[PDB]
Amino acid sequence: LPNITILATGGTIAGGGDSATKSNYTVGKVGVENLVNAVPQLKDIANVKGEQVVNIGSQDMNDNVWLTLAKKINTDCDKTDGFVITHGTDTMEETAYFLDLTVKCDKPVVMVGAMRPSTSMSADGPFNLYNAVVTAADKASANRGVLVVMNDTVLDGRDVTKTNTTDVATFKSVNYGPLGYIHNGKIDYQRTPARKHTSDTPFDVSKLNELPKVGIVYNYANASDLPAKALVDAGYDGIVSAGVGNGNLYKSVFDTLATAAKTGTAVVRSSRVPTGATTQDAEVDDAKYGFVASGTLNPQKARVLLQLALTQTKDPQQIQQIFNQY
Amino acid sequence: LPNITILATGGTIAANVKGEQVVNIGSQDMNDNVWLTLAKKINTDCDKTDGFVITHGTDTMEETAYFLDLTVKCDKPVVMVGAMRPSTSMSADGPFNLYNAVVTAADKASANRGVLVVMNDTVLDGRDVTKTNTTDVATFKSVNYGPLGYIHNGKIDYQRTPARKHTSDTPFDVSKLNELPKVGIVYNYANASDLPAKALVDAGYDGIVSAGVGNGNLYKSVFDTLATAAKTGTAVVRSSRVPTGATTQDAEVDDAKYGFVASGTLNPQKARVLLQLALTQTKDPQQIQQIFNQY
Amino acid sequence: LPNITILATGGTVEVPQLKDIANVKGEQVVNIGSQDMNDNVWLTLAKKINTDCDKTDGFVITHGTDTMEETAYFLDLTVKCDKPVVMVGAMRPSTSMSADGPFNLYNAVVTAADKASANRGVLVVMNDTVLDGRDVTKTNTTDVATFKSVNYGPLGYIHNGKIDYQRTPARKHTSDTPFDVSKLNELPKVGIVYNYANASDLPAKALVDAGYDGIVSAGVGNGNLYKSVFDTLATAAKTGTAVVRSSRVPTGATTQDAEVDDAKYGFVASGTLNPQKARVLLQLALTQTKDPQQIQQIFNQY
Amino acid sequence: LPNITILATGGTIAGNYTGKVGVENLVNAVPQLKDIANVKGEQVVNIGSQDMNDNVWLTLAKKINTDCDKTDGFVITHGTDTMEETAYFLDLTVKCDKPVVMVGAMRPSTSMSADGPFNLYNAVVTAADKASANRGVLVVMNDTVLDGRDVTKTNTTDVATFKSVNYGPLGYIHNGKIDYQRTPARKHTSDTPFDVSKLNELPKVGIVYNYANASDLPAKALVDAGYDGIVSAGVGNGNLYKSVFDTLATAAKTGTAVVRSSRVPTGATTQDFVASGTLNPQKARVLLQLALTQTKDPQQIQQIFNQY
Ligand SMILES: N[C@@H](CC(=O)O)C(=O)O
Ligand SMILES: N[C@@H](CC(=O)O)C(=O)O
Ligand SMILES: N[C@@H](CC(=O)O)C(=O)O
Ligand SMILES: N[C@@H](CC(=O)O)C(=O)O
Repeated sequence: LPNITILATGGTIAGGGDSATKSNYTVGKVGVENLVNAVPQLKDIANVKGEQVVNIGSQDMNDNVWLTLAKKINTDCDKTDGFVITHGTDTMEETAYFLDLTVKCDKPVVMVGAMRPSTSMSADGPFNLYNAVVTAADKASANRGVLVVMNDTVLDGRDVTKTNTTDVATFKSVNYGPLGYIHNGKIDYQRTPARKHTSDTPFDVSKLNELPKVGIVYNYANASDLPAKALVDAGYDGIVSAGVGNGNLYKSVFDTLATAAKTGTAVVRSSRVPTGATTQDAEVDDAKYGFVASGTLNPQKARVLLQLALTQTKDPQQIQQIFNQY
Repeated sequence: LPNITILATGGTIAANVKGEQVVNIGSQDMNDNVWLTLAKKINTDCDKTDGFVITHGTDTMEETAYFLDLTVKCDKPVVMVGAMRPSTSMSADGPFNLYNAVVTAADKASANRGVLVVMNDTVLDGRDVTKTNTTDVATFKSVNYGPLGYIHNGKIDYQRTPARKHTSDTPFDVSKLNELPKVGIVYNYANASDLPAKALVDAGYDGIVSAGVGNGNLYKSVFDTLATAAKTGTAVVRSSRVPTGATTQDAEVDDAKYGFVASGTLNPQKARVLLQLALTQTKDPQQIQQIFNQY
Repeated sequence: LPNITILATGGTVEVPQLKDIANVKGEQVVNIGSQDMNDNVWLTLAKKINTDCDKTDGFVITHGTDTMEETAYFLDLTVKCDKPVVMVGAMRPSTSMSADGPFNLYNAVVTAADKASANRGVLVVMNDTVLDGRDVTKTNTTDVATFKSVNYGPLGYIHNGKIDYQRTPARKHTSDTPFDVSKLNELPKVGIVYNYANASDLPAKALVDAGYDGIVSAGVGNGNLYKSVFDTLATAAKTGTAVVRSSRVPTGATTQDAEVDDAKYGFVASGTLNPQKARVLLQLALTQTKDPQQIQQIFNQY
Repeated sequence: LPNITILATGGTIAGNYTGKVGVENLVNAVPQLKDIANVKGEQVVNIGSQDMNDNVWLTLAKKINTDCDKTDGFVITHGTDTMEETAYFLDLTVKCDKPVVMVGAMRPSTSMSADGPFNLYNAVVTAADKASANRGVLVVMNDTVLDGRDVTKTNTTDVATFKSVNYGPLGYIHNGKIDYQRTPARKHTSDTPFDVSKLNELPKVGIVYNYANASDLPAKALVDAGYDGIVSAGVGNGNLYKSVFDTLATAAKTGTAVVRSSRVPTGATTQDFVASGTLNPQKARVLLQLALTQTKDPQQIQQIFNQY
């Protein structure tokens, strides 16, 4: 059997309530050891060994935890045969994509969480973790980048997103679909991501204790320019617009961001719309203003890529060029 | 034949049918004054026609549709439509959508269902319909409860109607209003700044909607700031950037301690519409929370 | 607490938390896997619910998942009880890791005990969602979230034991239907034939040779038929056999006024009813009429 | 400009309404095609794809394999009803790795907002994109490139009906440009063991449906015809009504190859009789038919269903 290291960070998989019944619960309490215990079967498939990195609800996830995860994995890659990262569901699409862009290990790295608390009746965490270890222990999972395993499905870290607020089936790769499905502990992979991931990115976070400041602004009718101005007034390195439709902006937000782009702030057009690309060649002429189109990357994921891109280059043409490749 | 009025407002998209251009703006520039003008326009001319089709941009159609769904006091069908392909394109989708929207607006069965959106052969309710894809002609979906009806060969097979209140069942009248209360929206994500929330609070907004993570959750910075703002009188509604499902009560956030309002299935931009309207009546979060339980 | 009866039939009789929301009574009606469901269990279930309706406040039926969407629609059309009737099952074994059965059964009782669930027809409760008996269908082969109402959506979502209902089925059900199974020991014989390239007409013709009352076609696209199958079903309709055009395609209506001249042959267009669901309405249709027009009206109204 | 050959079989793209417009009428109605490809057009048949059959399939395989060297890519206009079957058949039998794109239309050409013209335009864009080669046989519909194996018709009327419901599309078309981000892993085209080049027949494979109370007469009818194979459209995870299973067990015992598939639109029929995997019944038929051209062993047929 392979050695699988479980790096715990918290989440509802690590949450507990007051009842098998009430929905009231608190995230990120139970330790990694109690999680492993709940799934004795793992020892049929892998020698697991858990490490508690943090124990938070991932609505409080941040750069420090990310850099800690990437470095730990990069450092211990030849000490283990693969990784499972227990994580909360809310920002798991952010961390999966961050690790997808920064981990230089091509051993399987697999994230997992739970939408029902461990104390819940019919809790989903035990079986999810079991299938995460299955995925991590499977040689065929290697070299497909960072993975998210939820609801019997292997999803790539770039395109996986949280689709529903409460459904156990919430995670879906809404643009290009999953990579493979898990049935009775076996995966039939029929796909792999074509965009560059893990060991093929230029991003090196070994010597990095902080990432460039990137904020997100939302677009809607009558939208105030005050959030955009605040991120400018503070001098963020980059700003991601959660636009309307195909990455469009409300007029006052556009004005603030068009000025900021001239004065060096990286500006990325993404979209609040849950699927489909923010393309070039539509209603916004990006080259004219020095904006970047985020492609299929939703706003929280475009932020991850823009942050990493700002450690390599200011140049809008180069940043766009990164968004066309990662 | 019935009389149907087409009120044009903009968009890629550009019975006895009568046509009128009220405004012409890309819907990404939609704003309070157009909404006020548009609701006033429809309430004034309701008696003069049998139904309205409103041609509109797709980017914020789900926002206008819900605003009208809450402010129109006319029970006659009001049917919004747009188009994802330019009208000069091969296989332009606008012509058939407008046709189907007039059919919907003329059908006696469409009445009393509130403001509707007709796209890609489907009749969708103003409350649940949202834009799910940035470019697909099939983008508009009612992602939580599904469509009201399907249209084939000019006939409608209606099998659903909204239980939440709309149109003439709402108390919201904007007839003598020239402004709406200021409501902004802030995004949550890992390591998020509270600067957006701080700026709107410092500007003394009437309300802030939180595009939360998962089941309406907030980054600790943003959540400290909004809890502080909620106690200082700023209305705060927890919504979710997650495209489907409700922000509920009784999950991780104890709303009653903080004075927060759970948005339910209303996404952030739709939650903003209802908050705005609720702030013309009450400002107590507990009275606002029932508002969000009925509309 | 409401009095709630649990009728077991099998699936994947005597979950402690059930006692906090209803006084639960059980009896084992039958004991089959639902891939083997049949007319006799449907008649039994319907007569059972109609006789005991006044002895209880509502019903929960445990059922296998494979044909739950068929029994739900049949009960939807034959149960004359307006009180809540809720079907539930599980996609993972009860001994499974993260078994879904316990929380599904809990939420079903929550639904059967909610007075707001009455007058909405027969209901399917799976994966925190309340689904109408007509539109609900199994969409994935293994997913716990398999059951969806794929044309018109759910009636409500269940959270923290509370149901926020926002919809109710417009089509007729329960006490608004003419179908009465109380007098019948058997149902008209209706079979289903599949369409695909180079499709054989042997399966349809075998049904005609056995003298079936009706035949449902799972057609291609908008109810279309391979040439030999349509020759075969044209011949059946000529001899008086009812023919309903449905579709193998998983969502959308089989419409009239399309590629097939239904009134010429006497065919019926199934609307959004998928093949196995159209068989239900046609069997019940045939207890009331054999006229193709009357049957089209029924597929339009229920 | 690339040389693109269009092979017309009919369908609503060429067809309440009645395949009757010619290939050259479809090509001539999209003059924009002249600015992306030199279009060459041939009429294989002109039928509704509800009437698609083995003969047309054998002819299309043979035409593409024979003329592969003479053009740069192929677009096959086709009815939408069985386009998902023809595409998988070609996916498994054409030995040409140049782009092969199938396309149809859900609205008649005279309909307003008719989807045909832009679909065809996008089909030719895709067939001219050299990046489309080595991806297998493709279906291009509603701005989306879909692998021939997973694509299926999901709605009876929707212009957006075609979807790769288990693993998703290969690419999206925006302003005449494809961003490919996936390719199929299961083997296809020149990587398959099947040669139909000298066949005028295919083995006989039928499909029987499962439901409550289900009659065994359709399966028996196919056992009585001596079919080479039967695909079961089972309930849930490939399960069978009792009486149908009894007859298929009889068929299997006497040499008929039996594949379990599912009437359920998404997800695999698992092992744990041949298990169909994510292949729906009409796709299972295609592969089973081809498998019976080289073996009758159930066990060797399963290996085939695990590779293609
Ligand atoms: N706090 C949320 C989100 C998270 O932990 O990521 C949960 O319970 O899952
Ligand atoms: N983006 C423009 C045009 C369109 O998408 O319809 C608008 O919303 O008005
Ligand atoms: N075995 C599955 C399917 C069935 O029994 O029909 C269940 O019990 O739910
Ligand atoms: N009956 C037609 C339907 C279509 O083309 O849309 C066909 O498949 O040929």
